[PDB]
Amino acid sequence: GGDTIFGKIIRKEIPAKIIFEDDRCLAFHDISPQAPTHFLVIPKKHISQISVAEDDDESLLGHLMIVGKKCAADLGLNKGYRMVVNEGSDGGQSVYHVHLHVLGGRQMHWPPG
Amino acid sequence: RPGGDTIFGKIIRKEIPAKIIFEDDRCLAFHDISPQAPTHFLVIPKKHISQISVAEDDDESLLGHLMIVGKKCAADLGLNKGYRMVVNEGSDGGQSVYHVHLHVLGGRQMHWPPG
Ligand SMILES: Nc1ncnc2c1ncn2[C@@H]1O[C@H](COP(=O)(O)O)[C@@H](O)[C@H]1O
Repeated sequence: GGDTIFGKIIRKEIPAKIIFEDDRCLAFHDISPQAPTHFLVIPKKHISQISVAEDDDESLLGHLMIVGKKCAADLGLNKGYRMVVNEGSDGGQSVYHVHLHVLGGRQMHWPPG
Repeated sequence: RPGGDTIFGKIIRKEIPAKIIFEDDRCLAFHDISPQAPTHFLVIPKKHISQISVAEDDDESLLGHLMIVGKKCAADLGLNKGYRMVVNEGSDGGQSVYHVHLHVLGGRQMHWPPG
């Protein structure tokens, strides 16, 4: 699970509002939401950042997106949404555990930050 | 047609020009014509999928491949300080081209919220 706050969430050591879980990922609402709906999908495998993801992780990363789109549908995001992965300082990555943001429930703007 | 009817299908089939960064049997990476950061490119599947909301379960590996190719291209382009990957879905996402694609933006500080 790794040595970050997302590791603690995966291990159930600290609370989060969990939307979905399977054997390889977890989806939960962001504690600092930037839209009326704002959740994260994260792998249980501790990949610190997308830049170090291995080729073998390919389908796992895609799994985050499929889970993300399924959760968005369940949460009634029928007008759309934005998915985001942040890498490093320029990317504004807040936690060094790969996470896919899903934001919706309002018009998302351009540029995306 | 392989690649679909959108402008991105035409790019895939070399019918309209693009500044291509990477190409394989599954995907294509090329620079965005309206960049929102000093470096701003797209990674798209060669298979037409209109939007992420209609992607099939068995599209998992392909979607992941877009991300892996995205991060490799970013490294090759020297985005060592980081970058942001984005998918715009539907009206609230601001989607304008209905062929699934991953934006990769870098070369400046990205801000929060992401739009
Ligand atoms: N012919 C083209 N070549 C490269 N990028 C394009 C082209 N046409 C549109 N785009 C970009 O594709 C994106 C489509 O918007 P969206 O669907 O919200 O991602 C925008 O960033 C456009 O600038």
